[PDB]
Amino acid sequence: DSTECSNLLLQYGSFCTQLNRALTGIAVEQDKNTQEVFAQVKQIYKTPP
Amino acid sequence: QVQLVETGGGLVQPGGSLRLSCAASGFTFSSVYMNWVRQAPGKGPEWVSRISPNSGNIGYTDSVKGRFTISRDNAKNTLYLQMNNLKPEDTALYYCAIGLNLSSSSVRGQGTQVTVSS
Amino acid sequence: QIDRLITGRLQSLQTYVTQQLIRAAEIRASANLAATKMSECVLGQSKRVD
Amino acid sequence: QIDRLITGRLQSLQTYVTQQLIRAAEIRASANLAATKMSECVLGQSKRVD
Amino acid sequence: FNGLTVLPPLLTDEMIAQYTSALLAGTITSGWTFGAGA
Amino acid sequence: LTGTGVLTESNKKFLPFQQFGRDIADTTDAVRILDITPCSFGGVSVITPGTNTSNQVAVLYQDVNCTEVNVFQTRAGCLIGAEHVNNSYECDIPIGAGICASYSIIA
Amino acid sequence: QCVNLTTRTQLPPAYTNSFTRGVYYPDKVFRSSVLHSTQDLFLPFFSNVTWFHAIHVTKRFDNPVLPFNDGVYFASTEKSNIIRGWIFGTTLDSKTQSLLIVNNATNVVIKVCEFQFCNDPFLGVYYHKNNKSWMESEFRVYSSANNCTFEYVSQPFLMDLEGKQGNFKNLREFVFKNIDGYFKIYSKHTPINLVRDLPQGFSALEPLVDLPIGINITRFQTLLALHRSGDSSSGWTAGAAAYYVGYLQPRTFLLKYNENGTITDAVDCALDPLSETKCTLKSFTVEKGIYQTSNFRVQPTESIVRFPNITNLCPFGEVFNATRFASVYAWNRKRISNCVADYSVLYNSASFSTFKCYGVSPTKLNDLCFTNVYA
Amino acid sequence: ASVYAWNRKRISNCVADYSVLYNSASFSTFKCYGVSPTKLNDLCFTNVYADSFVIRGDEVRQIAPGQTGKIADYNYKLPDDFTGCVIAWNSNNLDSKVGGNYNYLYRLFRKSNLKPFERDISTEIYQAGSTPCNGVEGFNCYFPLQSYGFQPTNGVGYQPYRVVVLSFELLPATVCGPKKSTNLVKNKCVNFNFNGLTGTGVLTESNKKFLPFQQFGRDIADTTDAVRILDITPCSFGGV
Ligand SMILES: *[C@@H]1O[C@H](CO)[C@@H](O[C@@H]2O[C@H](CO)[C@@H](O)[C@H](O)[C@H]2NC(C)=O)[C@H](O)[C@H]1NC(C)=O
Ligand SMILES: *[C@@H]1O[C@H](CO)[C@@H](O[C@@H]2O[C@H](CO)[C@@H](O)[C@H](O)[C@H]2NC(C)=O)[C@H](O)[C@H]1NC(C)=O
Ligand SMILES: *[C@@H]1O[C@H](CO)[C@@H](O[C@@H]2O[C@H](CO)[C@@H](O)[C@H](O)[C@H]2NC(C)=O)[C@H](O)[C@H]1NC(C)=O
Ligand SMILES: *[C@@H]1O[C@H](CO)[C@@H](O[C@@H]2O[C@H](CO)[C@@H](O)[C@H](O)[C@H]2NC(C)=O)[C@H](O)[C@H]1NC(C)=O
Ligand SMILES: *[C@@H]1O[C@H](CO)[C@@H](O)[C@H](O)[C@H]1NC(C)=O
Ligand SMILES: *[C@@H]1O[C@H](CO)[C@@H](O)[C@H](O)[C@H]1NC(C)=O
Ligand SMILES: *[C@@H]1O[C@H](CO)[C@@H](O)[C@H](O)[C@H]1NC(C)=O
Ligand SMILES: *[C@@H]1O[C@H](CO)[C@@H](O)[C@H](O)[C@H]1NC(C)=O
Ligand SMILES: *[C@@H]1O[C@H](CO)[C@@H](O)[C@H](O)[C@H]1NC(C)=O
Ligand SMILES: *[C@@H]1O[C@H](CO)[C@@H](O)[C@H](O)[C@H]1NC(C)=O
Ligand SMILES: *[C@@H]1O[C@H](CO)[C@@H](O)[C@H](O)[C@H]1NC(C)=O
Ligand SMILES: *[C@@H]1O[C@H](CO)[C@@H](O)[C@H](O)[C@H]1NC(C)=O
Repeated sequence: DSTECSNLLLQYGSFCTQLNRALTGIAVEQDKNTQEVFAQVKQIYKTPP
Repeated sequence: QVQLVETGGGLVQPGGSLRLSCAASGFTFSSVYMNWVRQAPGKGPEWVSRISPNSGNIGYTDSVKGRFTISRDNAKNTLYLQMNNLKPEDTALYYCAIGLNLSSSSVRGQGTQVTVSS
Repeated sequence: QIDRLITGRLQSLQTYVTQQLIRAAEIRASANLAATKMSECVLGQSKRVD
Repeated sequence: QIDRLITGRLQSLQTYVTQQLIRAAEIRASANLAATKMSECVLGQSKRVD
Repeated sequence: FNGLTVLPPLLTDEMIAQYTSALLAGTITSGWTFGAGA
Repeated sequence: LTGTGVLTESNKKFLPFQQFGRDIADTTDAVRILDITPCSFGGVSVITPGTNTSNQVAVLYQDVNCTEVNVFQTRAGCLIGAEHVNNSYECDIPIGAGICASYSIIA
Repeated sequence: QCVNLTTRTQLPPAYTNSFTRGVYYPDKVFRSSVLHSTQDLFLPFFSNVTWFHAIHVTKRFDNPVLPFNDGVYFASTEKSNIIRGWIFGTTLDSKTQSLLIVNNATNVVIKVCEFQFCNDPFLGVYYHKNNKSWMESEFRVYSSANNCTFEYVSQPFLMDLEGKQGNFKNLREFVFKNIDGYFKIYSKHTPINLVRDLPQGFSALEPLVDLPIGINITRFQTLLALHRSGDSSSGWTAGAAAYYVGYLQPRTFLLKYNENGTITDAVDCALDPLSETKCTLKSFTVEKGIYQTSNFRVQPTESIVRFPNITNLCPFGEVFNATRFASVYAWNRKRISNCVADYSVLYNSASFSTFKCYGVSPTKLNDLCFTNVYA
Repeated sequence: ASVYAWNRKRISNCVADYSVLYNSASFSTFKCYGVSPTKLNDLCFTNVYADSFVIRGDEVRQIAPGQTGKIADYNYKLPDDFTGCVIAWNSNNLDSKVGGNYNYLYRLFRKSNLKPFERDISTEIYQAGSTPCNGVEGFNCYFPLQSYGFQPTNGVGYQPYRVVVLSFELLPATVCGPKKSTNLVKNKCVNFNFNGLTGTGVLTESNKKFLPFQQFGRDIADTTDAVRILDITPCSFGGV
């Protein structure tokens, strides 16, 4: 929450966008990992009573 | 660039009251008052007199009571120093400064040397 | 001074992101292995030893 | 001033090369998987499920 | 509090448990056939 | 000591010799006694069905309980501009915590 | 001499919506086939702009003096060249410099001088029934011009001066900025077949002129022409015309450049969440999905100070004005605490040859707190 | 002009030869910020801003970006990113007269620090107290201007110094120094200097349309691609 530092870093380049993109990619990759591991079957089977 | 153009003071003989005019330009005068200061060869400056803009009180050193007065005019925007019983010891530089309570090493003009010629 | 601090904190954040990327690659390899195990061990009978 | 510019640009290039290496590792894993699929399903019949 | 936040996973633990339950029930009832079709 | 935040009454016990109070990370948390809490903040994401389809969008405020700020609450924050339905379809646009959205925009 | 105009019924001000207007080339650098993000004073999209009329049908001869905050977008839908110029200044009373840009029937005049503008500046065209002829006759703008700095006059020409029958057939758009001591005028002209309310569409304003005047502008007014053919203050006609005034604000825009190097579309970057996501993705079209665009934050409301109760002024008198000080090898040391130190007086003493402050600024030292001061 | 009324002049549409100024050796200070003093003969700018005034020698230091001082704060403040050059030369023999030259005046008191290149000609009396004196200078309200009072025998610190600050801004070129032009060559990797814009590459006739107000066209990476129309191409390079 410092406007002066914000101006300084936007004058420093565009590293923040790259870092945010990398982290977002990691997050979507984690979601994909869980989906691939567990969601192999498209039908929910119920064990008989 | 405020210019404190002051009228020169020629040699005057004793017996006639001497008038010394002092003008200025480049700034409002009715709001700011001016002080007359006397400087001599061999000694430093000496605050002589002041006049207020509104109250118009002529205040000057006790050692000079009764022989110096000032008259300001806003219409022509200048001052006139009147001195009677002028004596040779009045040989002086009577310069003007923008009036202030301290009146110490403030803005001042180049002044004119005025001496009473016996 | 703020530029000194900015350089330091950018370096720290880049180090963190790089380490996180490597760790995420490792976890993705593990998740692919787990998906293979689910496909073969669970949804079928595996002939692969151990 | 050139020291400043070199520092910045070299940092950017190092970053780019780092994520380039990580992406290359990911692609190498994918290529190994593709080669395994070619060997075990084009050159033969696979009993592995899914 | 310093810009570091944790996003929630898309699949809640309840849904992951439901997936595992479906897989296990299919395995018990059918074995391997449910992975090759119906 | 300059800062920005919300001052609240504190249950913590400052001994007579203590002035400031720091939590982990060495960031000031209480000052002589008042607890300091950062003003509510978070991320802001836009869920869109694609400008090709429509320009209507929904806004997700993340990690924000927007009782402060078609409002709908979710474990990932709160979503504004999407109608919450009791049906269940395949996940089109993943929001998080088992909530998904699709195209009016429904969640 | 100018005479105050009468016979003008008073009506409340009107407002209109500006749709995708007030866009200009931020810089004179050629770019083609690129989406460029620029932060500068622009007119926000879908904004509200004040609408001023000139219609006979009251006679609605409106030309109020308006403020000039950070720039102005000035549109005009007309068919008879009613508007002719503008005046800019801070007082418009000959006390300070004022700028005038007039376009009389013969030449385009630009002056930067001290005018005693009266309350109803304007121009007047007299139509002669004996022979069909329209020519400017009345020039009632200012009363004096004492100290004039910048002068410019274009080569002579002769306008139409004729009031045409039909809807508005010309749209003139201007943008005026007072930046870095320069007065930048951007412009565009467009054909129109429309009655009122600022046609939709998109068009970039190319730079027209950059007058190096370097003055302090805070207010302006428009100068327009009336028609005559009663008293000077009652015997006048307005003539159909409309103009629109909008105010610029500092915004970030995403501009699309065609392969010809011209701006053909833009995104406001703050109008809507969709505009913001387009702006962050650097594309004018975004596919389906969820994109983390911005950060929600709550700005502070008030400001509070909790400095100590002590009111005992710190005793710097014996530290500065003391008669005697020790030698350098035996430098005298004094302790200052439990008092209130007023550093403004020390800084403003003006008798200090050097006041070199290290680690802390010379100013901004009047609001800091210390456990100790060693003198 | 007095410092409190430092006088600023515009220079454009001419050729400025700075070599004579550099080698004159009559300037006490020739301190150039952002530009090397012996490097302006090949460069050129849109315009030159010459701000002239007079100060004390000891005060020449205060005329610099990011420098804190009475004059630098309330008479003439340069921007932090100032580009230009400050020239200061002693004028004791031309400005000092017996009896005290009080013609030079400088403003001292002001409520707020001046913005860069902000000239203040206000004659208002500084108010140092809660009670306003309504323009009648008195207790806690003082005249904000003081006189130098230069003397012929004053020391170097108190001796007068005339200062000219040349400021440059680059936003087409108008005033370019003494560099002889050359005939244009196309289809050959050459070094080129277009209005002070330096580069190397091949210049070819271009078909892109520049609007009358445009001078040079820049592609991605902020590297100039076309210049007044001429296309610039990096001449052949590769790996071996
Ligand atoms: C138009 O009206 C204005 C005020 O509505 C007049 O302004 C007056 O101008 C005279 C000198 O020109 C001043 O002495 C008055 O003090 C002004 N009036 C006010 C209220 O300030 C102006 O003169 C009029 N012009 C005409 C009738 O031609
Ligand atoms: C643009 O600005 C005008 C400024 O007048 C707005 O009109 C006013 O809006 C406020 C509340 O928004 C009302 O209280 C006023 O009564 C309105 N003025 C009048 C004369 O009625 C206007 O709403 C803004 N937006 C648009 C689209 O015009
Ligand atoms: C429009 O304005 C221009 C410039 O203000 C006028 O041109 C001047 O006219 C006067 C009177 O005829 C001449 O003395 C000047 O020499 C002209 N200056 C030029 C041409 O630069 C012009 O006359 C005005 N037109 C009308 C109809 O008033
Ligand atoms: C431009 O002129 C305006 C006057 O309209 C200045 O604003 C005034 O500034 C003085 C300070 O000298 C204040 O006392 C007034 O209250 C201000 N009035 C208004 C209406 O703003 C403004 O400061 C000037 N700006 C520049 C850069 O010269
Ligand atoms: C939206 O997508 C469909 C796909 O069939 C296409 O036909 C249509 O032109 C698209 N609309 C826009 C505005 O691009
Ligand atoms: C949000 O706040 C309200 C009251 O302010 C509370 O009832 C609700 O439980 C909160 N939401 C969550 C997810 O805790
Ligand atoms: C349908 O959903 C709403 C919330 O959007 C809920 O309040 C309501 O109870 C639901 N209907 C049911 C459970 O029948
Ligand atoms: C004829 O037109 C001229 C201008 O073209 C005008 O000066 C003149 O007054 C007109 N005729 C009469 C009788 O007024
Ligand atoms: C401004 O006008 C006055 C009166 O006309 C004049 O004395 C003064 O010289 C002018 N200022 C200039 C020319 O800079
Ligand atoms: C300029 O734009 C027009 C579209 O209005 C297009 O037809 C023309 O081809 C463009 N210029 C060039 C050189 O292609
Ligand atoms: C500070 O002074 C005020 C006014 O007397 C008083 O109310 C307050 O209690 C004081 N603060 C203390 C004693 O901490
Ligand atoms: C020393 O005395 C002068 C004159 O009374 C005064 O202005 C100054 O403030 C004093 N010194 C300090 C440190 O206050």
